[PDB]
Amino acid sequence: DPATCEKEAQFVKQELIGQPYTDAVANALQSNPIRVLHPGDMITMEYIASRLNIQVNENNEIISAHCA
Amino acid sequence: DPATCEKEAQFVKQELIGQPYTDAVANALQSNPIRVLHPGDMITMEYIASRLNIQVNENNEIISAHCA
Repeated sequence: DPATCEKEAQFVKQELIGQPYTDAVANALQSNPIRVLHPGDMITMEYIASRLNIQVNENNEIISAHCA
Repeated sequence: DPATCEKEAQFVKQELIGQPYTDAVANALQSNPIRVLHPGDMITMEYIASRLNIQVNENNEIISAHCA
């Protein structure tokens, strides 16, 4: 669902910035599927409105989020 | 520049979904840099809060936008 995905990403971007990506925060996110983007990752772009992407830094801290 | 990046993305998501990506919409986006994402594009992921991304489909139609 693109709608619940967007709610999820908005929650992450507004509330969990700087926290480590743990199983706990992963479990709290209800939509599928989830993709964690790390710096350097080679990605083949294919747009999917239902996939939640969580960007973390090299210390596994959450820096951003969006659906795609 | 993340403030102006975000205002642009909000604008394209509100007014331009479903429309072709033209020189008109590009002239309309003062932000630097602008990244147009296409199906199949291979990318090295690096989160840049000031970069505006315009997601286009295979019909060169705008489907979304986000800063990263």
